[PDB]
Amino acid sequence: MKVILLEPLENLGDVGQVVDVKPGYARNYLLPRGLAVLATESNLKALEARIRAQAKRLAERKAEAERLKEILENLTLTIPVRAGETKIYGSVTAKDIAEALSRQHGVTIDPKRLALEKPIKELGEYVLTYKPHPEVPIQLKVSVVA
Amino acid sequence: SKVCEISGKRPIVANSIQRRGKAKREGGVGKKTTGISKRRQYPNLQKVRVRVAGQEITFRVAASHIPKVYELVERAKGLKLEGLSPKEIKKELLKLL
RNA sequence: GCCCGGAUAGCUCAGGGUAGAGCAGGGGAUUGAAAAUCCCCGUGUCCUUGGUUCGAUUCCGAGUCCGGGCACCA
RNA sequence: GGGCCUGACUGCGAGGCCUGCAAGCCGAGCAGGGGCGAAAGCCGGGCCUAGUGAACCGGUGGUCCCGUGUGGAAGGGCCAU
RNA sequence: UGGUGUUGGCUCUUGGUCGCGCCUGCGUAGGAUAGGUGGGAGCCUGUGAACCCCCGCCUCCGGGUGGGGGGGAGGCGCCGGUGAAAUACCACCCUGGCGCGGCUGGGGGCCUAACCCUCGGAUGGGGGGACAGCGCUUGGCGGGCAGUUUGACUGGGGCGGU
RNA sequence: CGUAGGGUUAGGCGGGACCUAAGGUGAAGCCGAAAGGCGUAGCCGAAGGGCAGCCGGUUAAUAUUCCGGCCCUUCCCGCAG
RNA sequence: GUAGGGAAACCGAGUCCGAACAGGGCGCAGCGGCCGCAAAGUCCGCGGCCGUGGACCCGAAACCGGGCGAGCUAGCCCUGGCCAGGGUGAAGCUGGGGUGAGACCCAGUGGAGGCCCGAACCGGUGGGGGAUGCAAACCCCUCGGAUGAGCUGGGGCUAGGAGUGAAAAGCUAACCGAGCCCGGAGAUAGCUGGUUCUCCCCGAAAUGACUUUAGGGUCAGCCUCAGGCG
RNA sequence: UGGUUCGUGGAGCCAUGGGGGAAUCUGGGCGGACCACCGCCUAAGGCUAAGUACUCCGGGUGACCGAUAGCGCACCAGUAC
RNA sequence: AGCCGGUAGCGGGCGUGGAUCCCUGGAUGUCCGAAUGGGGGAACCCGGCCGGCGGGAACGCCGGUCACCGCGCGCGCGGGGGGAACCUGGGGAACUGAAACAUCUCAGUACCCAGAGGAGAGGAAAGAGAAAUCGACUCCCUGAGUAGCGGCGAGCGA
Ligand SMILES: [Mg+2]
Ligand SMILES: [Mg+2]
Ligand SMILES: [Mg+2]
Ligand SMILES: [Mg+2]
Ligand SMILES: [Mg+2]
Ligand SMILES: [Mg+2]
Ligand SMILES: [Mg+2]
Ligand SMILES: [Mg+2]
Ligand SMILES: [Mg+2]
Ligand SMILES: [Mg+2]
Ligand SMILES: [Mg+2]
Ligand SMILES: [Mg+2]
Ligand SMILES: [Mg+2]
Ligand SMILES: [Mg+2]
Ligand SMILES: [Mg+2]
Ligand SMILES: [Mg+2]
Ligand SMILES: [Mg+2]
Ligand SMILES: [Mg+2]
Ligand SMILES: [Mg+2]
Ligand SMILES: [Mg+2]
Ligand SMILES: [Mg+2]
Ligand SMILES: [Mg+2]
Ligand SMILES: [Mg+2]
Ligand SMILES: [Mg+2]
Ligand SMILES: [Mg+2]
Ligand SMILES: [Mg+2]
Ligand SMILES: [Mg+2]
Ligand SMILES: [Mg+2]
Ligand SMILES: [Mg+2]
Ligand SMILES: [Mg+2]
Ligand SMILES: [Mg+2]
Ligand SMILES: [Mg+2]
Ligand SMILES: [Mg+2]
Ligand SMILES: [Mg+2]
Ligand SMILES: [Mg+2]
Ligand SMILES: [Mg+2]
Ligand SMILES: [Mg+2]
Ligand SMILES: [Mg+2]
Ligand SMILES: [Mg+2]
Ligand SMILES: [Mg+2]
Ligand SMILES: [Mg+2]
Ligand SMILES: [Mg+2]
Ligand SMILES: [Mg+2]
Ligand SMILES: [Mg+2]
Ligand SMILES: [Mg+2]
Ligand SMILES: [Mg+2]
Ligand SMILES: [Mg+2]
Ligand SMILES: [Mg+2]
Ligand SMILES: [Mg+2]
Ligand SMILES: [Mg+2]
Ligand SMILES: [Mg+2]
Ligand SMILES: [Mg+2]
Ligand SMILES: [Mg+2]
Ligand SMILES: [Mg+2]
Ligand SMILES: [Mg+2]
Ligand SMILES: [Mg+2]
Ligand SMILES: [Mg+2]
Ligand SMILES: [Mg+2]
Ligand SMILES: [Mg+2]
Ligand SMILES: [Mg+2]
Ligand SMILES: [Mg+2]
Ligand SMILES: [Mg+2]
Ligand SMILES: [Mg+2]
Ligand SMILES: [Mg+2]
Ligand SMILES: [Mg+2]
Ligand SMILES: [Mg+2]
Ligand SMILES: [Mg+2]
Ligand SMILES: [Mg+2]
Ligand SMILES: [Mg+2]
Ligand SMILES: [Mg+2]
Ligand SMILES: [Mg+2]
Ligand SMILES: [Mg+2]
Ligand SMILES: [Mg+2]
Ligand SMILES: [Mg+2]
Ligand SMILES: [Mg+2]
Ligand SMILES: [Mg+2]
Ligand SMILES: [Mg+2]
Ligand SMILES: [Mg+2]
Ligand SMILES: [Mg+2]
Ligand SMILES: [Mg+2]
Ligand SMILES: [Mg+2]
Ligand SMILES: [Mg+2]
Ligand SMILES: [Mg+2]
Ligand SMILES: [Mg+2]
Ligand SMILES: [Mg+2]
Ligand SMILES: [Mg+2]
Ligand SMILES: [Mg+2]
Ligand SMILES: [Mg+2]
Ligand SMILES: [Mg+2]
Ligand SMILES: [Mg+2]
Ligand SMILES: [Mg+2]
Ligand SMILES: [Mg+2]
Ligand SMILES: [Mg+2]
Ligand SMILES: [Mg+2]
Ligand SMILES: [Mg+2]
Ligand SMILES: [Mg+2]
Ligand SMILES: [Mg+2]
Ligand SMILES: [Mg+2]
Ligand SMILES: [Mg+2]
Ligand SMILES: [Mg+2]
Ligand SMILES: [Mg+2]
Ligand SMILES: [Mg+2]
Ligand SMILES: [Mg+2]
Ligand SMILES: [Mg+2]
Ligand SMILES: [Mg+2]
Ligand SMILES: [Mg+2]
Ligand SMILES: [Mg+2]
Ligand SMILES: [Mg+2]
Ligand SMILES: [Mg+2]
Ligand SMILES: [Mg+2]
Ligand SMILES: [Mg+2]
Ligand SMILES: [Mg+2]
Ligand SMILES: [Mg+2]
Ligand SMILES: [Mg+2]
Ligand SMILES: [Mg+2]
Ligand SMILES: [Mg+2]
Ligand SMILES: [Mg+2]
Ligand SMILES: [Mg+2]
Ligand SMILES: [Mg+2]
Ligand SMILES: [Mg+2]
Ligand SMILES: [Mg+2]
Ligand SMILES: [Mg+2]
Ligand SMILES: [Mg+2]
Ligand SMILES: [Mg+2]
Ligand SMILES: [Mg+2]
Ligand SMILES: [Mg+2]
Ligand SMILES: [Mg+2]
Ligand SMILES: [Mg+2]
Ligand SMILES: [Mg+2]
Ligand SMILES: [Mg+2]
Ligand SMILES: [Mg+2]
Ligand SMILES: [Mg+2]
Ligand SMILES: [Mg+2]
Ligand SMILES: [Mg+2]
Ligand SMILES: [Mg+2]
Ligand SMILES: [Mg+2]
Ligand SMILES: [Mg+2]
Ligand SMILES: [Mg+2]
Ligand SMILES: [Mg+2]
Ligand SMILES: [Mg+2]
Ligand SMILES: [Mg+2]
Ligand SMILES: [Mg+2]
Ligand SMILES: [Mg+2]
Ligand SMILES: [Mg+2]
Ligand SMILES: [Mg+2]
Ligand SMILES: [Mg+2]
Ligand SMILES: [Mg+2]
Ligand SMILES: [Mg+2]
Ligand SMILES: [Mg+2]
Ligand SMILES: [Mg+2]
Ligand SMILES: [Mg+2]
Ligand SMILES: [Mg+2]
Ligand SMILES: [Mg+2]
Ligand SMILES: [Mg+2]
Ligand SMILES: [Mg+2]
Ligand SMILES: [Mg+2]
Ligand SMILES: [Mg+2]
Ligand SMILES: [Mg+2]
Ligand SMILES: [Mg+2]
Ligand SMILES: [Mg+2]
Ligand SMILES: [Mg+2]
Ligand SMILES: [Mg+2]
Ligand SMILES: [Mg+2]
Ligand SMILES: [Mg+2]
Ligand SMILES: [Mg+2]
Ligand SMILES: [Mg+2]
Ligand SMILES: [Mg+2]
Ligand SMILES: [Mg+2]
Ligand SMILES: [Mg+2]
Ligand SMILES: [Mg+2]
Ligand SMILES: [Mg+2]
Ligand SMILES: [Mg+2]
Ligand SMILES: [Mg+2]
Ligand SMILES: [Mg+2]
Ligand SMILES: [Mg+2]
Ligand SMILES: [Mg+2]
Ligand SMILES: [Mg+2]
Ligand SMILES: [Mg+2]
Ligand SMILES: [Mg+2]
Ligand SMILES: [Mg+2]
Ligand SMILES: [Mg+2]
Ligand SMILES: [Mg+2]
Ligand SMILES: [Mg+2]
Ligand SMILES: [Mg+2]
Ligand SMILES: [Mg+2]
Ligand SMILES: [Mg+2]
Ligand SMILES: [Mg+2]
Ligand SMILES: [Mg+2]
Ligand SMILES: [Mg+2]
Ligand SMILES: [Mg+2]
Ligand SMILES: [Mg+2]
Ligand SMILES: [Mg+2]
Ligand SMILES: [Mg+2]
Ligand SMILES: [Mg+2]
Ligand SMILES: [Mg+2]
Ligand SMILES: [Mg+2]
Ligand SMILES: [Mg+2]
Ligand SMILES: [Mg+2]
Ligand SMILES: [Mg+2]
Ligand SMILES: [Mg+2]
Ligand SMILES: [Mg+2]
Ligand SMILES: [Mg+2]
Ligand SMILES: [Mg+2]
Ligand SMILES: [Mg+2]
Ligand SMILES: [Mg+2]
Ligand SMILES: [Mg+2]
Ligand SMILES: [Mg+2]
Ligand SMILES: [Mg+2]
Ligand SMILES: [Mg+2]
Ligand SMILES: [Mg+2]
Ligand SMILES: [Mg+2]
Ligand SMILES: [Mg+2]
Ligand SMILES: [Mg+2]
Ligand SMILES: [Mg+2]
Ligand SMILES: [Mg+2]
Ligand SMILES: [Mg+2]
Ligand SMILES: [Mg+2]
Ligand SMILES: [Mg+2]
Ligand SMILES: [Mg+2]
Ligand SMILES: [Mg+2]
Ligand SMILES: [Mg+2]
Ligand SMILES: [Mg+2]
Ligand SMILES: [Mg+2]
Ligand SMILES: [Mg+2]
Ligand SMILES: [Mg+2]
Ligand SMILES: [Mg+2]
Ligand SMILES: [Mg+2]
Ligand SMILES: [Mg+2]
Ligand SMILES: [Mg+2]
Ligand SMILES: [Mg+2]
Ligand SMILES: [Mg+2]
Ligand SMILES: [Mg+2]
Ligand SMILES: [Mg+2]
Ligand SMILES: [Mg+2]
Ligand SMILES: [Mg+2]
Ligand SMILES: [Mg+2]
Ligand SMILES: [Mg+2]
Ligand SMILES: [Mg+2]
Ligand SMILES: [Mg+2]
Ligand SMILES: [Mg+2]
Ligand SMILES: [Mg+2]
Ligand SMILES: [Mg+2]
Ligand SMILES: [Mg+2]
Ligand SMILES: [Mg+2]
Repeated sequence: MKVILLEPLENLGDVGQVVDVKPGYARNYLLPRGLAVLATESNLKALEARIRAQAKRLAERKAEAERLKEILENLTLTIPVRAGETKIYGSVTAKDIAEALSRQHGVTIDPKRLALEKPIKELGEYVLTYKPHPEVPIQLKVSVVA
Repeated sequence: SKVCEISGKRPIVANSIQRRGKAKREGGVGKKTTGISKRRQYPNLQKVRVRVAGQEITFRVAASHIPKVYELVERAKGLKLEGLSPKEIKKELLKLL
């Protein structure tokens, strides 16, 4: 009796998988405990629907990512600070690079998704990895200046 | 045993035919009937307890049509059944037949 | 009528290259006998018949004979 | 008693005996292929009268007659047992 | 009372078939533990050889072999001696033994959720538990019950006889 | 016996508007081809529980029933505590 | 009906068995002078007899279905009621004796018991009577039980292959080895009985064979009618 | 196992109590085991007059009865008993 | 043109201003009965609610309403019971016949039960069955005592 697992189960399968079990195991255990639902034609389609939407709403987040990748790697964010030869008096932070990115180029960004351990204290050119989406990193060249 | 609530399978009358001798197709003289008496064949009726709409419903059903019960449960989700007695829930399932 | 056993010494039983074993039988040791015991000895187409092998009790085919087993009977 | 042999035939059968029926009995002669005999001829078991069992059901060997739209098959029939 | 349905999870141990893999096979004559035929003058070894240490082993107790730590130019064949049957390496197969794998099947152990019992409380707890009960089917016991049969001749019937 | 007329009077007697017994019936629930069979509560069910009337007089015919004397019960409403 | 033979394929005045042109089985063909009469056959009516039906009529003991019954009787359930009077005198208790303490003994009190006697009540032992009865079980005399496994009123439950039974196959509405009513139903009866106006002609058999047959049947024998032969 | 003429028969077909369990026309059932070929038909949802049966009722008519007959009942009969 | 039932009589009435009487529709219709507010030993007994009658609160009477079940959304609609035969479905004997009896027969009859209606069933091919054909079903004739079925018996029978 084929059923659709609603949870991952020990040596049966992964959630969403369609496995074949003895009718009794399904009626008297799996189905009443919500661990699975019998693989009817009626909800076979329901599985095909949510796989089709999930991978859709996944790849759209990939395209929302590639949109900010094509843009942000294709420019430099320039930060005027006050400094003496090398050392900045204050510091530029993610919050700083944030408010900077909109005011200059009209794009919003998330400080927390940006890779900066210690706040930037030296003048120069930096490359800062950005992740609005795993496996889709955005390199950002940033120029801090006087 | 009585009647399947799903299929309407029902006890039937059959004969119990006692035979002796060797079948002709085995080189025998032939079968002789040494007794015919009436008897009944009952449906393989069983109990099926399912939880529907938060109520417990029991079916007396032939084993053959046991899956037909769980299907009625699936066909039932589109119905508005809460507040109902188990008796009234069962009635709704059986009209989905 | 079909399946499954057999046949090996006097009696009963063991088994691709042996023909065995026990008990019956005979002498010998031994004894109040009657035994128990102990030593030695015999008793084979391994049913027949046909072929396999290099040869065969075996393997096979075939009948003969006795067994067991199941079914049937107008 | 011995020699050669298988007629302890196949296909029929005039005419009778007996007889409630059904059975039972005897049978010359013709054809096929034989045996014995020089031949005439004899041989369809046994000097004779007991040694037996209708039909139904079914087995087996033939026959190739029927074969459920058709060709086959299934299963029957027929001859023999 | 077998099969099967209702009837499920996890283990353990067996049996049988099929496929592959590897080995086993000792009367004698003889190099020794020679399966059957067949191919065959060459196979192997640096893609590790003659002994050594570990053991799966099976031994008919002489031996056979398997994996492993030894181990750094070598072992057996055709040669041939007696063989019915030659010894190397391959190859289909026979008698077995296992190692997996396929499908079957038998036991045992546990589990809980079907089903059963129970708990003043119950979508729950406890116990039994895939047994039991019940359906279909198998064969058996079965005067408890049922339908019947249980001859005729005959110096009456029975008995005897036929 | 035939025809006709007359005769049986209750808050307190008996039964019901009270209670339950066996049993019967039976919302729940269970079972059975049909008919039906069960079944907790509940309901029904008495000669058992419970409950307020004694004596006399009267009629052709009834009387703890009518009458007389002396008693009592329940229900409704009211007043008081 | 007009064609039959063969198990059949099939042939056909023939066909089957067979190797046969053999042999056999079962089959095949009007009176008058083209008119006429007759006829195969077939159709209707009438009569005899047969088959199927209850089949000439009456009659079982029984079998089956569905119902009706425990107001009789049997057991049980619930709830009530009844058992004059007299007799016997268990245990226990008290006192006394007893002994180390006891057992135990005596007296008194006590009132037990499927105890005794005997009415009611329940029975039914022997005899007599009755015998178209007073009575489809009674009457008289006698006799058993009578505090118990007792008797009895009312209310209930259990039934037909079923109940109930201190057990007799007893009882279940006056006949119970399987109740009663209606139904299957006109069961079946190879048995017994019965079978109705007249006259005329003929006129048997009681044997044989076979028969779960023997007092019943089939065939033959023997009777009768019609047509034919002579 | 039932139905049909079909009693296990060569036993199909229709139905179905139990087990196993498809497909959507290039799908499926049938033509008497089975197979090939050739044909027939579209299962697992339902409805549908009329032609047919019967006679409590009414009328019409009898080579139907005529009071022991005809209905059990001609009548105060499903009565009396 | 007579009339007040069978039914006369006593005693009283009606009708050509159309009676009695016949047909149709309507009104009334105690109580019981499917019986249905509840109970019950049918034709009796005891209640709730609203309204009315009495002097009426107790008591009583009158009118309306109040069972259970099914189905649709407390309101509705329907069901229940009967009917001589006839009909369909679910169950289903035995005597008897086989001159015994068991398979077979009687017979899917008798009977029980559910349901139905003036009928009921059946009915528009997953048919038939050999016709290269037919064309729903029902009913009658015939096919035919054929084909077949059968302790190949008795019989059964498309
Ligand atoms: Mg800052
Ligand atoms: Mg059976
Ligand atoms: Mg054969
Ligand atoms: Mg038979
Ligand atoms: Mg038979
Ligand atoms: Mg029968
Ligand atoms: Mg039975
Ligand atoms: Mg279950
Ligand atoms: Mg559940
Ligand atoms: Mg099924
Ligand atoms: Mg199934
Ligand atoms: Mg043989
Ligand atoms: Mg022996
Ligand atoms: Mg011997
Ligand atoms: Mg000689
Ligand atoms: Mg001679
Ligand atoms: Mg010669
Ligand atoms: Mg002759
Ligand atoms: Mg003769
Ligand atoms: Mg003779
Ligand atoms: Mg002769
Ligand atoms: Mg000659
Ligand atoms: Mg010559
Ligand atoms: Mg000559
Ligand atoms: Mg001759
Ligand atoms: Mg014979
Ligand atoms: Mg016979
Ligand atoms: Mg035959
Ligand atoms: Mg043959
Ligand atoms: Mg042919
Ligand atoms: Mg065919
Ligand atoms: Mg054919
Ligand atoms: Mg062909
Ligand atoms: Mg042909
Ligand atoms: Mg043949
Ligand atoms: Mg044959
Ligand atoms: Mg043949
Ligand atoms: Mg013959
Ligand atoms: Mg069983
Ligand atoms: Mg199982
Ligand atoms: Mg366990
Ligand atoms: Mg355990
Ligand atoms: Mg636990
Ligand atoms: Mg549990
Ligand atoms: Mg649990
Ligand atoms: Mg529980
Ligand atoms: Mg539990
Ligand atoms: Mg547990
Ligand atoms: Mg089980
Ligand atoms: Mg089986
Ligand atoms: Mg059995
Ligand atoms: Mg008996
Ligand atoms: Mg017996
Ligand atoms: Mg028994
Ligand atoms: Mg006999
Ligand atoms: Mg006799
Ligand atoms: Mg005699
Ligand atoms: Mg005598
Ligand atoms: Mg005599
Ligand atoms: Mg005499
Ligand atoms: Mg005499
Ligand atoms: Mg005798
Ligand atoms: Mg008087
Ligand atoms: Mg009076
Ligand atoms: Mg008074
Ligand atoms: Mg009142
Ligand atoms: Mg009362
Ligand atoms: Mg009460
Ligand atoms: Mg109810
Ligand atoms: Mg009822
Ligand atoms: Mg009822
Ligand atoms: Mg009841
Ligand atoms: Mg009760
Ligand atoms: Mg009350
Ligand atoms: Mg009552
Ligand atoms: Mg009462
Ligand atoms: Mg009282
Ligand atoms: Mg009391
Ligand atoms: Mg009282
Ligand atoms: Mg009183
Ligand atoms: Mg007083
Ligand atoms: Mg007085
Ligand atoms: Mg008086
Ligand atoms: Mg007074
Ligand atoms: Mg006050
Ligand atoms: Mg013919
Ligand atoms: Mg010929
Ligand atoms: Mg000729
Ligand atoms: Mg001829
Ligand atoms: Mg006559
Ligand atoms: Mg005649
Ligand atoms: Mg009759
Ligand atoms: Mg008749
Ligand atoms: Mg007659
Ligand atoms: Mg009988
Ligand atoms: Mg009998
Ligand atoms: Mg009865
Ligand atoms: Mg009584
Ligand atoms: Mg009484
Ligand atoms: Mg008392
Ligand atoms: Mg007394
Ligand atoms: Mg006294
Ligand atoms: Mg006394
Ligand atoms: Mg005295
Ligand atoms: Mg006394
Ligand atoms: Mg005295
Ligand atoms: Mg005294
Ligand atoms: Mg005392
Ligand atoms: Mg003392
Ligand atoms: Mg004393
Ligand atoms: Mg006393
Ligand atoms: Mg005294
Ligand atoms: Mg006494
Ligand atoms: Mg005395
Ligand atoms: Mg006395
Ligand atoms: Mg008495
Ligand atoms: Mg007496
Ligand atoms: Mg006396
Ligand atoms: Mg007397
Ligand atoms: Mg007398
Ligand atoms: Mg008398
Ligand atoms: Mg007396
Ligand atoms: Mg007296
Ligand atoms: Mg006296
Ligand atoms: Mg006395
Ligand atoms: Mg006395
Ligand atoms: Mg006494
Ligand atoms: Mg006494
Ligand atoms: Mg007394
Ligand atoms: Mg007592
Ligand atoms: Mg009493
Ligand atoms: Mg009493
Ligand atoms: Mg009584
Ligand atoms: Mg009882
Ligand atoms: Mg009873
Ligand atoms: Mg009764
Ligand atoms: Mg009876
Ligand atoms: Mg009866
Ligand atoms: Mg008996
Ligand atoms: Mg009994
Ligand atoms: Mg008694
Ligand atoms: Mg009676
Ligand atoms: Mg009586
Ligand atoms: Mg009696
Ligand atoms: Mg008697
Ligand atoms: Mg008696
Ligand atoms: Mg009887
Ligand atoms: Mg009887
Ligand atoms: Mg009797
Ligand atoms: Mg009686
Ligand atoms: Mg009677
Ligand atoms: Mg009746
Ligand atoms: Mg009747
Ligand atoms: Mg009859
Ligand atoms: Mg009669
Ligand atoms: Mg008889
Ligand atoms: Mg007779
Ligand atoms: Mg008579
Ligand atoms: Mg006479
Ligand atoms: Mg004459
Ligand atoms: Mg004369
Ligand atoms: Mg004679
Ligand atoms: Mg005679
Ligand atoms: Mg005989
Ligand atoms: Mg006899
Ligand atoms: Mg005799
Ligand atoms: Mg006799
Ligand atoms: Mg006789
Ligand atoms: Mg005669
Ligand atoms: Mg004569
Ligand atoms: Mg004559
Ligand atoms: Mg005549
Ligand atoms: Mg004449
Ligand atoms: Mg049939
Ligand atoms: Mg059949
Ligand atoms: Mg049949
Ligand atoms: Mg068939
Ligand atoms: Mg077919
Ligand atoms: Mg089929
Ligand atoms: Mg089928
Ligand atoms: Mg099925
Ligand atoms: Mg197609
Ligand atoms: Mg297809
Ligand atoms: Mg089909
Ligand atoms: Mg067809
Ligand atoms: Mg078709
Ligand atoms: Mg269609
Ligand atoms: Mg259809
Ligand atoms: Mg219709
Ligand atoms: Mg019609
Ligand atoms: Mg009429
Ligand atoms: Mg009339
Ligand atoms: Mg008269
Ligand atoms: Mg009359
Ligand atoms: Mg007269
Ligand atoms: Mg008359
Ligand atoms: Mg009438
Ligand atoms: Mg009348
Ligand atoms: Mg009469
Ligand atoms: Mg009369
Ligand atoms: Mg009368
Ligand atoms: Mg007047
Ligand atoms: Mg006057
Ligand atoms: Mg007058
Ligand atoms: Mg005028
Ligand atoms: Mg007018
Ligand atoms: Mg009117
Ligand atoms: Mg009422
Ligand atoms: Mg009532
Ligand atoms: Mg009021
Ligand atoms: Mg007043
Ligand atoms: Mg008032
Ligand atoms: Mg009132
Ligand atoms: Mg009033
Ligand atoms: Mg009212
Ligand atoms: Mg009714
Ligand atoms: Mg109706
Ligand atoms: Mg009918
Ligand atoms: Mg029917
Ligand atoms: Mg019927
Ligand atoms: Mg029966
Ligand atoms: Mg019978
Ligand atoms: Mg009989
Ligand atoms: Mg008959
Ligand atoms: Mg008979
Ligand atoms: Mg007879
Ligand atoms: Mg008999
Ligand atoms: Mg019979
Ligand atoms: Mg039968
Ligand atoms: Mg009959
Ligand atoms: Mg029948
Ligand atoms: Mg009838
Ligand atoms: Mg009509
Ligand atoms: Mg119609
Ligand atoms: Mg259509
Ligand atoms: Mg048709
Ligand atoms: Mg066409
Ligand atoms: Mg068409
Ligand atoms: Mg014809
Ligand atoms: Mg028949
Ligand atoms: Mg038939
Ligand atoms: Mg038949
Ligand atoms: Mg029949
Ligand atoms: Mg038919």
